Amino acid sequence: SGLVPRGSHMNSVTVSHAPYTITYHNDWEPVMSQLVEFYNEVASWLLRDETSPIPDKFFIQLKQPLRNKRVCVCGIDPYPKDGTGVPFESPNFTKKSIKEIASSISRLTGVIDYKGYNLNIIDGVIPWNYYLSCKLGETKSHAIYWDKISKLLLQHITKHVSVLYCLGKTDFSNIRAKLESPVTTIVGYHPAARDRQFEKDRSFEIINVLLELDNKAPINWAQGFIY
Amino acid sequence: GSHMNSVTVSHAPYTITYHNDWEPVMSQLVEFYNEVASWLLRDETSPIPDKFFIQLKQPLRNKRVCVCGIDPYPKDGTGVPFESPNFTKKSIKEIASSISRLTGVIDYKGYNLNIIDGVIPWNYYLSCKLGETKSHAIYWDKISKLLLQHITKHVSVLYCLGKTDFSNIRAKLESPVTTIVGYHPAARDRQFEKDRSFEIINVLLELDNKAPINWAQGFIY
Repeated sequence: SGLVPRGSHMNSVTVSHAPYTITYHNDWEPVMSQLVEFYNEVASWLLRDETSPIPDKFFIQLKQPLRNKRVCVCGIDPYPKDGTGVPFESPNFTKKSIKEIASSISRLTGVIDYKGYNLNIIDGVIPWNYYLSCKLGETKSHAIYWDKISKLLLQHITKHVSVLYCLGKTDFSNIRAKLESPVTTIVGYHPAARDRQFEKDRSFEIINVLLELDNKAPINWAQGFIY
Repeated sequence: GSHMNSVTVSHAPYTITYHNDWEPVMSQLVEFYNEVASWLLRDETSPIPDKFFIQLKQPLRNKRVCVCGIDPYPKDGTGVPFESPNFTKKSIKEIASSISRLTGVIDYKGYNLNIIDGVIPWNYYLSCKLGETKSHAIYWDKISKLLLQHITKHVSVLYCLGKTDFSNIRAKLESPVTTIVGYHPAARDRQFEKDRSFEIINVLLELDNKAPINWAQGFIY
């Protein structure tokens, strides 16, 4: 209020294929020249098929600052269909993962009435997709293309966040992301997994415990609720 | 989709590669260019014919501001509007100075409007006879209207540099769009209006609920 936005923290790079221009918050600058090289190597293979999300939305999460992030909530790749470029986001609130996440937070907070939930509007949380695209309707089908980019980006995230929360024990097998320093990590169940309500609920609960051990402020998960 | 297409024309450069966002005007452009090309290629041009249309390789879907000068540099035009690889041309140095004064960037070696997210720099006429500004208005006439009309369907703000340069252009758009006609970058003693004309583009974008331009993305260090 009073200051006119001028995007002073937003940089951009050119790449050889769609989306041709990647814009990104300054906090990502240390990895972008490597990302450009990797993406130019592989973009041809990626763009052959219809993807979730569309190529113009591959990189929009890089607009998010990292210096104000203390939790990363990470799934393996986008929704097989209707990915928006924002991890876990479902505008019409139909995808099973974000509905299950909302139910968990509802049980943890006591919030009963809501119409949606979005991990991307929570102070201190960056929601993340390890792989930034999938072939339309086929989960993890673009693992081989994103491989080195995914390691690069996750490694950069874990230099900023205090807690990394991975969703899907099977999904995150063998990713080999070489982190530079060990970071507090929880590998929990997939949000759409069956019969593990208690452990899904409790996985979110422990994150704030872990943050306080690190002398970091808790997450207010209720900020994600859409009314 | 988002990819490159191609069309053939009867004269040099014989083939025009373009981003698919331009597809709706390409058959009309071919017809128009074949009509005029012979008269056009008689003279040495800026840029060379192989670079007439390379700016059509830009997407429009990710563009919200068009910065538009009337035609290419009298000499050394690259096909990228305003671009000067050795940073010698007056207009881009003046633009760079404005942006330097707006943003506070002190040290830089160059500036390019073509590397800024959301900006498509543009030349109304895509060529001039070598050494003579506006020499090819007659040839580009209908094409220039066709392309600018198409650009303003995508961008939210159109910024034309040169009040006299753009007098009687008559390019008449299908639907009005937010436009600003400022002074030529090399104009004398109008630093405050030149600096301010860039500043208010972000104000206008905010009104349209569009993301601001970071003009500092143009600097080359």
